[PDB]
Amino acid sequence: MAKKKGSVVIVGRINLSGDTAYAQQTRGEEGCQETSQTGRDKNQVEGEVQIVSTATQTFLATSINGVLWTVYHGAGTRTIASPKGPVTQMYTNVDKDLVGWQAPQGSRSLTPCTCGSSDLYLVTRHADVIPVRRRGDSRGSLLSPRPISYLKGSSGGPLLCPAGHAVGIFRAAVSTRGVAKAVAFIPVESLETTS
Ligand SMILES: COc1ccc2nc(C)c(O[C@@H]3C[C@H]4C(=O)N[C@]5(C(=O)NS(=O)(=O)C6(C)CC6)C[C@H]5/C=C\CCCCC[C@H](NC(=O)OC5CCC5)C(=O)N4C3)nc2c1
Ligand SMILES: [Zn+2]
Repeated sequence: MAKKKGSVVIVGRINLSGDTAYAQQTRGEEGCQETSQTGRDKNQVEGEVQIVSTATQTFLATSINGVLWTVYHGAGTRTIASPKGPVTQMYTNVDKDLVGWQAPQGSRSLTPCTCGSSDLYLVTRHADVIPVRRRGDSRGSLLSPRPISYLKGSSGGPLLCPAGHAVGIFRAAVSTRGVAKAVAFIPVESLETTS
């Protein structure tokens, strides 16, 4: 009676600004650990897709409509570190595997897709842009299957339409013999409802 869980910490981003997609690290392991305990993150934030970490897990978080969204199975109910201290979740929905905080100052938000397109692109934490054919409200198939190892740590990352709109938030992978054939995601409409 007489410990607390730490904050989620932004430790990098996936840069989608130019011709090449690439990951950038903005904070190393030691600063991440310290920032998770204090909840105080003075680092400038840029971009749409953040790489985030706890003391024990790393994954992604994506800004859509002024909210930084990620997965409950990564973040739990944790605060996120910010320049003025830990920030409490604005959205929590374990039934959707979904949490969200106010988007960080300096971030850019993706626009929710209204295209109705089924030709999607999943952005991973290694800056791979993986073609995915939409197969349902919350599922899509990989055009080129690959070991689940390549998707591990990319929950909270976006599925994008051809125009660069957000279609969904990656939450789970479907595999056979360790080979990822399909993905599950929180559809942007389910976020817009929550919103
Ligand atoms: C605790 O409260 C909770 C509320 C709701 C909730 N809802 C979920 C659907 C869920 O699923 C868990 C975690 C994800 C996961 O691993 N998410 C990815 C990821 O990368 N996580 S991660 O590494 O970033 C991490 C763990 C740091 C955060 C994206 C995957 C990548 C690789 C898969 C590895 C083998 C795993 C294959 C699984 N398959 C699958 O479950 O499929 C089924 C869904 C319908 C069929 C799978 O994907 N999960 C198993 N847990 C919860 C928990
Ligand atoms: Zn679109």
